[PDB]
Amino acid sequence: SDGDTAMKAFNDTFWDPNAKMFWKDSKREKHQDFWVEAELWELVMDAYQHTSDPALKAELKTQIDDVYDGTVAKYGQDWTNNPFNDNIMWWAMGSARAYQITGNPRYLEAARDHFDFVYDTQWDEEFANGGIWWLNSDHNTKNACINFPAAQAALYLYDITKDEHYLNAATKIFRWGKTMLTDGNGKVFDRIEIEHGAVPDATHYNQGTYIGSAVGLYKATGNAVYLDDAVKAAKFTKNHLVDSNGVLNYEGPNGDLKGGKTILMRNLAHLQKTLDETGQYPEFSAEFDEWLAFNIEMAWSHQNSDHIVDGNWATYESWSSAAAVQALNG
Ligand SMILES: *[C@H]1[C@@H](O)[C@@H](O)[C@H](O)[C@@H](CO[C@H]2C[C@H](CO[C@H]3O[C@H](CO)[C@@H](O)[C@H](O)[C@@H]3O)[C@@H](O)[C@H](O)[C@@H]2O)[C@@H]1O
Repeated sequence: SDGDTAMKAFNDTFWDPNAKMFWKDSKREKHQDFWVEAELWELVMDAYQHTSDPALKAELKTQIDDVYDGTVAKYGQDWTNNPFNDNIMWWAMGSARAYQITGNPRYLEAARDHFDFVYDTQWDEEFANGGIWWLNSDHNTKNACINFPAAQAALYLYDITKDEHYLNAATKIFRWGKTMLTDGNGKVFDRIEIEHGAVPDATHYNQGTYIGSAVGLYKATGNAVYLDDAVKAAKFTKNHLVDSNGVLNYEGPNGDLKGGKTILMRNLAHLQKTLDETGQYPEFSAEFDEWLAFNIEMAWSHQNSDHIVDGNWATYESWSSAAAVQALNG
């Protein structure tokens, strides 16, 4: 399977079985940044779910536990001292996913405790009638990269616990974010700052977590408006965050944005599966599938002799390189 070759290659190149972390790059000098490591954790979980190679599956399943243990060995179990609410929420979401796959109670405790800290203490209605602050150290801006991943984490917690509190939280966060952090037509704004107001800079990862939270709200509530919201955001992405040949942008040099295609592809796959299951937006579904297959082909054609694909699809770094592996594990 294409997703097999890609994930095995990625592990061969970047996985450090000693530290139980990914290397940040092929110089193997530094391990990956904390939040990105949650995104590679999710990549291992997607490859686990995608593969039908029984041997590779059982190995990726041990690696789910290892990625957690390697990060907890370095940083500890309690991430609530991290000043970036997004750092905390990426790991809360990953932990919720690890609970769904493994049923290990440690992952539910990590997901729930870290989600509850952020939502309970960092949701605010004094500025802009709602939304979660970017930081817990300073309160100046409310950002797409915390609010939509928080809605996603709440949806996973809802699916796990069936505690309606988490569906209420997902709904409250998503509705606020669609109002204050999008143009209402599927373009997701980076953030809203107290002084300057909205910053209407769109990126792959914020498109992605808005699409994912919208699809998850559709799945939890059956309300087709949420699927309309996801489709609008996928249409924005495919017509704007692409080059003139329709290949998804390379978002360097910012290190956080370089691998954002990973988070976008993961969430576009959720949308593709939901359209395929529901028969919603059939015209768009056919166009969307053609455009995704084109992007995946383009990434595949960009692999080196070790079957690694740098993020510039049209020294290798694990975040930039992850996007092709995620694309083949949809
Ligand atoms: C939370 C956590 O993962 C931190 O480790 C990480 O440093 C934070 C980075 O987030 C900030 C930067 C993100 C990228 O910003 C750049 O691109 C934006 C979109 O084009 C521009 O608006 C911005 O000026 C800059 O060029 C940004 O997406 C995020 O909202 C933060 O501002 C992380 O949040």
